[PDB]
Amino acid sequence: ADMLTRIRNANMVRHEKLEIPASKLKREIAEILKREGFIRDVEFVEDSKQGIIRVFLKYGQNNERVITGLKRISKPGLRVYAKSNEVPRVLNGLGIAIISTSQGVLTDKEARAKQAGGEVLA
Amino acid sequence: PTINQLIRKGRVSKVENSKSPALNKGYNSFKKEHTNVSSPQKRGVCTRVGTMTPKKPNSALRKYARVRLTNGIEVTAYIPGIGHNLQEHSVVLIRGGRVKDLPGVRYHIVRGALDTAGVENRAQGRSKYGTKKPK
RNA sequence: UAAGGAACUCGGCAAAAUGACCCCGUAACUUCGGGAGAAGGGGUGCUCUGUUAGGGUGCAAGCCCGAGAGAGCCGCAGUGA
RNA sequence: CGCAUUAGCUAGUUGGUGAGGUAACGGCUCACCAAGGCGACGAUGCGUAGCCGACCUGAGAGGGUGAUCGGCCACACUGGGACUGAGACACGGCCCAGACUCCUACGGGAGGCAGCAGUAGGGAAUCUUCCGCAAUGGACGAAAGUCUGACGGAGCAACGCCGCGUGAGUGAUGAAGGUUUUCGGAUCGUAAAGCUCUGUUGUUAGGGAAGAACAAGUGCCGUUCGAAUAGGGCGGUACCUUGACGGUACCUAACCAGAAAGCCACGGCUAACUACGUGCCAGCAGCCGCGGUAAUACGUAGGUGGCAAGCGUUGUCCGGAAUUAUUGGGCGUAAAGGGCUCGCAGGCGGUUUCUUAAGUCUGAUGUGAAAGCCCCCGGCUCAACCGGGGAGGGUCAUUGGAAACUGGGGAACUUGAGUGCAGAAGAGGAGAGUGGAAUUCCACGUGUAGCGGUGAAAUGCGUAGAGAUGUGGAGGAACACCAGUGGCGAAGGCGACUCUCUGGUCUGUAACUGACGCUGAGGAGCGAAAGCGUGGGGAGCGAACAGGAUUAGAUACCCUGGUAGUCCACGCCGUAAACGAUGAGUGCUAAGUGUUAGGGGGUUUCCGCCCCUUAGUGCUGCAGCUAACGCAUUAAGCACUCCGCCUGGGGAGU
RNA sequence: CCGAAGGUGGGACAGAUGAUUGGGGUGAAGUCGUAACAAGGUAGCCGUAUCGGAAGGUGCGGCUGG
RNA sequence: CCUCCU
Ligand SMILES: [Mg+2]
Ligand SMILES: [Mg+2]
Ligand SMILES: [Mg+2]
Ligand SMILES: [Mg+2]
Ligand SMILES: [Mg+2]
Ligand SMILES: [Mg+2]
Ligand SMILES: [Mg+2]
Ligand SMILES: [Mg+2]
Ligand SMILES: [Mg+2]
Ligand SMILES: [Mg+2]
Ligand SMILES: [Mg+2]
Ligand SMILES: [Mg+2]
Ligand SMILES: [Mg+2]
Ligand SMILES: [Mg+2]
Ligand SMILES: [Mg+2]
Ligand SMILES: [Mg+2]
Ligand SMILES: [Mg+2]
Ligand SMILES: [Mg+2]
Ligand SMILES: [Mg+2]
Ligand SMILES: [Mg+2]
Ligand SMILES: [Mg+2]
Repeated sequence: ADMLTRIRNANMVRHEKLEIPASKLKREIAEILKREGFIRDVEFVEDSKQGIIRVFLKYGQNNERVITGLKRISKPGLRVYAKSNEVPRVLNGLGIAIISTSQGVLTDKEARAKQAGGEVLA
Repeated sequence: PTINQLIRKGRVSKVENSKSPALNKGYNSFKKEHTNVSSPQKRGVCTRVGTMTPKKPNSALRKYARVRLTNGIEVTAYIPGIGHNLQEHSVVLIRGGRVKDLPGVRYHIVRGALDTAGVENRAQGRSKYGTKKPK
């Protein structure tokens, strides 16, 4: 359940789109990523598997991406739980961390406000 | 190593060894035990005075003492200084420096614990050879 | 048989010592069986509690076997030879 | 805290019931019952250690230390016990025992410097047998006061840290004076030469501290008690009194900047050179390295940047050292993938939904002394220093939320993983039997002088007829051709044929199951060759061994022989460059081309061609990776899980 | 009754020391050969066995890091 | 076959 490597690998070879097995949180990550401007639309099909639809992330609609050099790292099975106070910022801004909360995500202000740091990405 | 592996078996630091082990052991007459005490010098008695050839690429007759310390450990130690400071079987104080040439000589005899000379009329820092400054 | 205790003698030869039962405990070494009763220690009579607990025999009465305890008693010494 | 090269420990042990004891709960003690308790989350044992505030270091994570100063603990010559009490099971008590000191006219007594000083001894090394309770704090007492080596002071010691200095300032002979020499010099050097201005301090005499609050003694007044005006005490209120340091700090004022500069370093790291004397000597050295007759690193002699009465040397700790790597490293060839499986524990685990709320997050409240370091930081002239308000401080309570994620329960799902069904290939394994070729030996026929061997020879075998040739017999071992970066197997491995028994893999189909999965320390198993045990077998080959050569020698290579062994059964051993020098699983990330076993689909009657596709097996090559070589969908790429392993070379796989 | 010290006993563990002995390290110019590095003059190396003054040799199997 | 030390 690592979309990040799927993205990195396709992003490296400047692929137009990629089909990632869908899960609720992998759906909710792709939309966080889409907040910038990736994904145009997907095709929900008759469900046989729970993810056959995939995420269909299409960050390279044109020849070259305006949003290129996508990079992620902080995804270990050893759980890394952030304090609302001590949520990090990727590159001191210019990068986001998908901090899984009971009710919120994203910036440093969206930590002391929202609360549960939980997961931490880059 | 995996995190699980690091938990199961931690990291292990390198054991650093002292360059002067003989000055690290004290002694007790009563218990007849070495004690762990960080000494800067040790008094001893010279069991043998002579000369030894250095290793390549050097040649010399390097004057030294086999010395028996207060802690009961027998060391070899270099008699430093130009001119005959070699001395004979007698009490002496020792120091912690190796003679790179002489293999086994890990200690210097301190000049000034008794009758000494070393290098007389030293240019600067006139305190390394027991050179009493004349007036 | 005083004191001593192998000084005896080729040589502890001879003698002395040890010795039963129950209990504790037991090394090197080993062919893993042993070594082993290793070694070294402790208990041991009699009386009462008491025809004790318990067991054998028997319908019972009774007869027989019988720990382990507790409390005593006596002697220099209780597997008192 | 360390050690598994410490794995079992415990028997009042674990719980019960009762009794007793204790300030007190309690195997705390005992009686009587059971059979527990502890331990791979490390029991038990051994080693080491007082713990903490802090301290040193570091960007921090961390690491080290726990002298001085504050708190908790423990101990008081060694060991045992109680007494007295609110309280020791006693630091200058006792009782008893022990080893030491003292006294004893010998019967018996006395004491414990880990209190201050001091001594001896040990050691590299650590003070005065000092003065005073004036101050602060004790104990006692109503108070005066006494006692106080607590404490305040002073002595000693450059052992630290630091003072504010040891002046400021005017002034170019660049004199004097130095060691060099291209016989000339040049820099110190406005600093001094000649001064001429101020007193941080002190060179000698006069003033003189603060520290002292007082406690009381006394005199008075409101309050509460008071038979009461007694007579005291307690709130405001007078008056009174005392200093070890010490005639010491500090001031004035002369003699007057006089008394107050130092040590170390100068290849490079790191800003800083020449004579002479040595001649691998003498000596030097943190590292690299200097010296053998022209030494910018040695002996001497003259010459210069830091910090400032010291700085050199040795010792210890942290840093540098992303050099044990959590932050923050590795394992194809540098050190490093376990020889390979099966797997217990453990670690890790697809998607949806519901519920839970241990983890996770979050609000609020309590503490985390004082000192120290630090945020604002103030005061004492700033300081080498003292006060307040904060902050940090917790994997910490308690409680109320949130619920995505991790975990738990319930319900689903089919993509993982299995099952069923239908095909496929295979030297996968075990057992029994069987075949042909060749070698060897034996017998026999024919035949006759060599054969064999080498670089060249010789030993061998041959006229007791070898070698060659023909025929037959005996026996053992290995399987030409097929045969191929072909196949199968977890690895080691597996190659004649046949049968018997038996394991796995691949493809297709999705009927069924519905995370049933991955990895896997220890454990168990398998594991080339050699080796070992017992019993067989023994053709060929062939360690050893012998002989012949070769050679200086030849315990080798070459030749001729030849034992174990190689083979079989059973058992053991457990290792190999057991290699892809590349752990397993999963996903993802250009192409091109062979080949092995399948599948589907083209027009076609097939064959055949072409397209697609699964799983192997090769080659080339993108991106990316790499110290480079190279790797590259069979990754050494990009990721996640789990295991194994590495930490300079030797010593030593000892 | 409990009970310190003491006594006796057999074990456990740790250090020191010991005739002698074993390899190891180190040491300007010792002796013997020449094993390795080139096809190192018999490719080398790994495991194992055996033999030999010594490096080493030889067998069997393995590897290419020939 | 070997080729002293710095
Ligand atoms: Mg007699
Ligand atoms: Mg007698
Ligand atoms: Mg006799
Ligand atoms: Mg006699
Ligand atoms: Mg007899
Ligand atoms: Mg201690
Ligand atoms: Mg470090
Ligand atoms: Mg190598
Ligand atoms: Mg290697
Ligand atoms: Mg392997
Ligand atoms: Mg292991
Ligand atoms: Mg074999
Ligand atoms: Mg055999
Ligand atoms: Mg041969
Ligand atoms: Mg191995
Ligand atoms: Mg192999
Ligand atoms: Mg290996
Ligand atoms: Mg496995
Ligand atoms: Mg050679
Ligand atoms: Mg060779
Ligand atoms: Mg041989």
